[PDB]
Amino acid sequence: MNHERPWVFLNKVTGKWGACGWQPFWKATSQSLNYIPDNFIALRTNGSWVRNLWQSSKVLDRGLNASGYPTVGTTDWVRIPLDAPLEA
Amino acid sequence: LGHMRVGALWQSNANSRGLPNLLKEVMAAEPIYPYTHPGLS
Amino acid sequence: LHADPIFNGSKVVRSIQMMRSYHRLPVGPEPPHLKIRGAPLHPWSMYT
Amino acid sequence: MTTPSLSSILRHTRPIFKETLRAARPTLQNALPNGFRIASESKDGDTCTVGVWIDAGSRWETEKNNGVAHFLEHMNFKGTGKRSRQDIEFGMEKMGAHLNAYTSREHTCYYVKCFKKDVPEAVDILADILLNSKRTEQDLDAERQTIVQEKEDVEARIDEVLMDHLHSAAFEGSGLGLSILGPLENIQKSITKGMIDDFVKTHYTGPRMALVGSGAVDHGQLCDLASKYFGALPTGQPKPSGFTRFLGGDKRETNQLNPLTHVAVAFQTPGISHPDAIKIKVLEQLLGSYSRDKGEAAYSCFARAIVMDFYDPKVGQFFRPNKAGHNPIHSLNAFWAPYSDVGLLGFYAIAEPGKSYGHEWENILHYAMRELIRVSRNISEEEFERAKNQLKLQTMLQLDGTTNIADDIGRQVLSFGARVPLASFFEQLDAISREDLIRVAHEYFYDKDPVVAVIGDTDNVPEYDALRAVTYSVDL
Amino acid sequence: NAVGGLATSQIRDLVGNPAKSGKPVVKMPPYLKPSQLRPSRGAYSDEFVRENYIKAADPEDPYNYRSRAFTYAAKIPMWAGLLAG
Amino acid sequence: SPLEKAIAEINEEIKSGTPWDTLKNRADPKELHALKFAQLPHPITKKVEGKFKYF
Amino acid sequence: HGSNLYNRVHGNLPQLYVEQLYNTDEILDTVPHSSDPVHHMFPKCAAASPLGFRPYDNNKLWDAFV
Amino acid sequence: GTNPGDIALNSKRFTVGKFVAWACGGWGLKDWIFPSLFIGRGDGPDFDRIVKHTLQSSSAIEKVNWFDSPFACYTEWFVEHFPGFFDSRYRFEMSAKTILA
Amino acid sequence: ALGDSINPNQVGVGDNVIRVNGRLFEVDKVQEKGLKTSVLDNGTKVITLDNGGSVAQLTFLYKDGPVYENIFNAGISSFMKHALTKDGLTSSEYITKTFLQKAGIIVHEPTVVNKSAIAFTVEGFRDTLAQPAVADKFWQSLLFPRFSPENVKEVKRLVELESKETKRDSPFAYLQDILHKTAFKGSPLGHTSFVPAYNLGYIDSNKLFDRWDAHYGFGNIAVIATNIEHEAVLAAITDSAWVARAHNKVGGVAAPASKYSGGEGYDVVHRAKEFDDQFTDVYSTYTAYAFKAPGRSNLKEHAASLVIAQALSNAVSPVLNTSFAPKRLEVFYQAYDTVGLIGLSSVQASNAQLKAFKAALSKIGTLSEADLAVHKSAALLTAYGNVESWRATQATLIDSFNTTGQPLSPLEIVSAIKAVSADTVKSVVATMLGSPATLVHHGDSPCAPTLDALQ
Amino acid sequence: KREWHVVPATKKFADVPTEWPAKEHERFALPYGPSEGRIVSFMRASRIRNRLLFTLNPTGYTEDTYVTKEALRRQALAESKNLWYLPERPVVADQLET
Ligand SMILES: CCCCCCCCCCCCCCCCCC(=O)OC[C@H](COP(=O)([O-])OCC[N+](C)(C)C)OC(=O)CCCCCCCCCCCCCCCCC
Repeated sequence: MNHERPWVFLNKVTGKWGACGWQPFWKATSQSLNYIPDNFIALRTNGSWVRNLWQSSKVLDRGLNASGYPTVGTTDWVRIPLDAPLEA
Repeated sequence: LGHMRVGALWQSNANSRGLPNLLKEVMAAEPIYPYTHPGLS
Repeated sequence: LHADPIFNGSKVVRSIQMMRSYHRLPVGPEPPHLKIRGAPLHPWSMYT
Repeated sequence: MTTPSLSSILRHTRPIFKETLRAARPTLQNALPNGFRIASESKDGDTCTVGVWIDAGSRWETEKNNGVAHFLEHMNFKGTGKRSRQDIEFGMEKMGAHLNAYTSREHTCYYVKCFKKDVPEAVDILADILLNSKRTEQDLDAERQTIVQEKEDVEARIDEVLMDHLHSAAFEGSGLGLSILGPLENIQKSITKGMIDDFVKTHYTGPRMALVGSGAVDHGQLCDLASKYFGALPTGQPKPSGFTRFLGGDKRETNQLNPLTHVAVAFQTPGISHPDAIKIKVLEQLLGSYSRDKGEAAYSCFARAIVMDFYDPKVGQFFRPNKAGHNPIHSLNAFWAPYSDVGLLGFYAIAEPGKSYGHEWENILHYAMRELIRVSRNISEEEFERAKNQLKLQTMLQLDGTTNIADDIGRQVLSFGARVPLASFFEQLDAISREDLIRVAHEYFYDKDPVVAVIGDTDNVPEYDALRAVTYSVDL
Repeated sequence: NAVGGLATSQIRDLVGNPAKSGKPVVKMPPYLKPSQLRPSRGAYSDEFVRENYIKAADPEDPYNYRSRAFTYAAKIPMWAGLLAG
Repeated sequence: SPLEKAIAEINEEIKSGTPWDTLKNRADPKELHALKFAQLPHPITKKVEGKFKYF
Repeated sequence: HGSNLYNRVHGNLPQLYVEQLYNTDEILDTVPHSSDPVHHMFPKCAAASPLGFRPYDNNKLWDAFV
Repeated sequence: GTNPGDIALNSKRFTVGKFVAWACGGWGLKDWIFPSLFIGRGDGPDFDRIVKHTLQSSSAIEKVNWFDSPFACYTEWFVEHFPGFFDSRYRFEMSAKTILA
Repeated sequence: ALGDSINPNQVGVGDNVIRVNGRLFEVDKVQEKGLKTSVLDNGTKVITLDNGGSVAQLTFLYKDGPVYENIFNAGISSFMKHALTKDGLTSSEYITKTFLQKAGIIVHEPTVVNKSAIAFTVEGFRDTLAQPAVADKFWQSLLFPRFSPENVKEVKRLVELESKETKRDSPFAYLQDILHKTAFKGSPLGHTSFVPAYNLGYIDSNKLFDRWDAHYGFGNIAVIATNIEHEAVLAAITDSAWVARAHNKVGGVAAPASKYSGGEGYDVVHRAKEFDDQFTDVYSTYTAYAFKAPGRSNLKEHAASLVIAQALSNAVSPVLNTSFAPKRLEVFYQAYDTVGLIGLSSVQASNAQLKAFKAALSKIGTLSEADLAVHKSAALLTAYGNVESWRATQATLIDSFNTTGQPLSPLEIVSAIKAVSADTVKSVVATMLGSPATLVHHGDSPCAPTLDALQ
Repeated sequence: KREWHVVPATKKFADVPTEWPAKEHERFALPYGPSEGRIVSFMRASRIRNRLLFTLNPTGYTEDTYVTKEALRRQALAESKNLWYLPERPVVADQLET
């Protein structure tokens, strides 16, 4: 499995943000004792996106001029990646 | 014969798992000398 | 700069993956088993 | 030939691929409140490339103003409100530099290579030509003949004409399938100052322009200059988001007097920003390339399948041997042409027309389509690894020189919104699965409608119907 | 005007712009002057073919699965009749 | 001790609050998931799905 | 798992492993060695559980049949 | 404690695996017809709960060396299944440091 | 990690990583040097110029070319260009090329560099080129040939195609061939770079073997690398057993010097009757007006000539370049050992145009130190552009070593371009205009300019 | 640049045997053609028969540890890094052949 790393939606006119990502899921059954699940939302990562989201929350809620970010289709939402902490 | 190991050095097998190094687990990527040798290069 | 492996070497990690005492019950300072109407289930409960 | 060949008896040593990963300085990026972007990659040196990349090609024309983008490119160099053409040329000459303008289907760029001490003057001239250039009718009437001569010259490039045919066949009814220069009747009479002004107003907006710096440059200085000059651009309407439909079919130009035949066969693929972009790149590198100087030394299953039938003695039980006199293939190359919406993935074969009503091209296309089906069904691990390593090397080979690095930065900034770090790119390249690659190959190749472009002796090149019947097999 | 003592622009105008020799002109026989006797197109113009023959686009289906499915399903009865017969 | 200093600092910090308590502009997760499915290509079918589908 | 023959030969009493070049299986009827790999009960389960996998996959026809 | 494997080849409606499960055990018509009740939410990481637990944490998330430890690959499992993870981890690490000092 | 039944991903950051006030950083070392040269005790010479890049080129330079031919062997080197790349005794063409191509290495077509050597160039990541198998394959190719008749037939076909295509698609390159052929009339530099028609039937395996015996010797082979550390290269070309199995001999070949005519002078071809007109230019006449210029032997005069050539090129080519600007002119400076050519190749040339070019050159002669600064700056911009590119670095190294025998890194040329002097350029132009011209015509039309009408 | 340092050409190929024919050819000499008699050559040509070939000896070399005179000769030549020993490629078999 290899999907996109978690991102942050941000709506401009409304000025409202929120994290998002792809959640894998499967039919429930017995587990495995010798296995702690790896990072599945952010594959092949040390799970820093949580820290980046926590750090960037103050930046985003305070009001960010994200005109330099791509949009999502024809809506008012733009995607901010959580690869590195957001300062702007 | 497959992948034959060379030498009888230590491998973390089922019987032997070794003594954890909590100092390295906690101080990962952070130097120890700022705490054990304060203010020295 | 990497030495011969030893059991107390600098690069030995805690065993939290491989299960040993499966049927134990963790004990220590733990929250009260409060019950509420409609609130999301706690991770550490028998119900999911 | 009395000399023995020991290569058939000896045990040979196999070289293996081991990549080199030099850490380059990260590509910094900033954005003005207007939205105009500023990207910069600095490296130790004495010369730097500074340019402006614009996201407005000929893709946005409706056959009433086809070629207006190229007309605008030629008109930007005819003088501005402050400077004249002579003054611009004098400034460039004093800097000892050349101002290059390049126009594509979905990108344009104006760039200058200079010393680090001429960066502010270069940026000044770029802003002057891009924003403040006056485009009067008289000058518009004085460039029509030069553009006509350029049209007649570019019509004489067989490869460019072939790709224009491929795009005209694939994308009919949308500007993406029109030629960059446009119809001759449009060059001489139709394009007007009104069309040029409308194009500039609509497509030269803030959020669709980037200032790119590569080499011994200062990102802070670039940002200050960009705010000084490019801060007043309008936040115009968003880039058009329409549906460009792919039409399978054929465009065949008959010229039996040509010495070589060029055949391009392409399939529809998703855009450049689709998650399948890396898998399609790996497919392109999997099909590989072949040149006549290699002989039988074709390193891919594809090219090899098409080449060894001109060395096979073709001895059969009930039929006479039929071995080709010589290998007629001049070259085979796998290509991928992506665009924000769509893509064309295929192969481009150049070979001699051969004896009239022969079987050379029948065999070539037979084996090409068989190999496409085979890779759609199964791919080997060793060839998968070869393809990934070749993609690594090819991606690295394009970053030679400040101008090439700046071009890559600008294209990625306009397409993906920001440059992807090479390591990050490579991080996504080692996570590809052979099963995923097989699925991508089967999705777009098997039992799909292709687009064919032919230039040369079409007497021997198979027609579309036959080609449509070989994208699938009875066995499957 | 002079770049390092050279009137480069002048030199350019005298050196950098050679004349280009184009194709020879073919004298037209007087019976070929009427336009329709020197064709430049077949029967139908693009506009015509774009209004009558090309299917209506389906933006949700950019790979013609609908057309392929319909054609193969419509072929099935031919094979069925031939087999039974 | 450094442990005491850190504990006291954290205790004082949480009095101000945490993002889950202080953040005002924040969309519901259902709207974000619906937008994800309605606009972005599925990582399996490589196309845009209308809504959530099990198969 | 992988054979330990190099260590066994370079061990301390290599004469005990001369029989290992006759018609003789290593795991069943050879003298165990100080540095041998640890053998588990259900090797399929032992190798699959730490990777999060159940031993048998229904999509594989061979596994489904087994 | 389960690795789904390859999500692509198990998401199809009809599969050899699903038919085998129907024949021998683990799958059936109740799964095709009624997936809301017999597959339901399913088992996997919870992005919403991870985000909630991350945003509930104090500055201990910034000051913790967790992300460079060999257990950084278990970050999401613990963040979801260990409420108040980062504060406890920060106290643990500061305890180690003060023992060292 | 280094455990059994333990997650491979369960590994911490490397020991060369530090975490300081948040974001992490990495610790590493320094590398790289300048230009380095060595000679193997068997005669082979190795030149290296490391620049720290990740992409490297490795070239085996073999001493053979038109300057070593006569009127009866004309074009034989072209066969040698390909025959050595075909099947050998110990490794066929299939074994080598595929083995190199499947290892992520780009194998370039062999080329003739200064009419005096054949370069076999390979391009790839430095780590892939440093291994001793690539160099081993090149050693096999150069030291143990086979020259099979069927391969020679294939090479005959290839050379016919090369000549015909260059004539049809590279009229300026063909014009350069004519320019040299008539420039150095009775001297080695005036030999043809293309196989003449007659010799197409004459050259075969026996002639190739005789030429290989004549040119055999480790003294006729050189190795040049541009992004490989010097020692590694020495570790790669010295691990070959085949080098140890080869006859040890230092055998050099020498060629005489040259003089210069060219001329008001003409190669006649009716292109409109030879090729289809749609996809090639068939209605044009190619005129090369050239003068004698210094070679690479004297670095000062070479740098002055570079400045002069850049000044002439910038004063003719358009300053503002568009996408589809056609190719009508070229200002060329072909530099050799102790002699060279500098001139203007054009289509539909005119007496007025050629007079203007000569007057521009003379004007360049009279420039002062202050006026020479602009042209020196433009030449420096070009030189730095060469410095920053590994392909340009390789080209410069090969040319500098081949013509003079003394390597010369591109950066060194920069140091020589900013030491150019007005007196030096004045003397160089006095040398240029003090000798007859070459008004090498090639093409078809009868209205072409003539020297008597210029001078 | 102006100075060419002298580096030895093939230091790795000094003090290795360079006599062809070597001494191994004396030790592992096969003056009577193939070393295995007809019946033996008949039994090693089939995977099944081969098992019976060694199983006839209740305690003898298995089919994996068994070596021939020619195999030992090649091993001996390779072990001594003789300059003039050009290694030969074993017959590579595709699927069906195997
Ligand atoms: C082999 C040569 C090449 C042939 C290629 C294909 C030809 C074109 C396609 C076929 C068209 C005709 C199909 C007829 C089907 C309808 C009749 C039928 O079968 O009924 C089933 C029914 C089935 O009856 P039943 O008895 O099985 O049904 C059960 C009924 N209960 C239980 C109540 C008892 O009748 C028959 O089968 C009757 C016997 C066969 C009748 C044959 C009719 C003529 C066939 C040829 C016609 C074609 C033109 C002439 C060719 C002459 C050649 C010499």
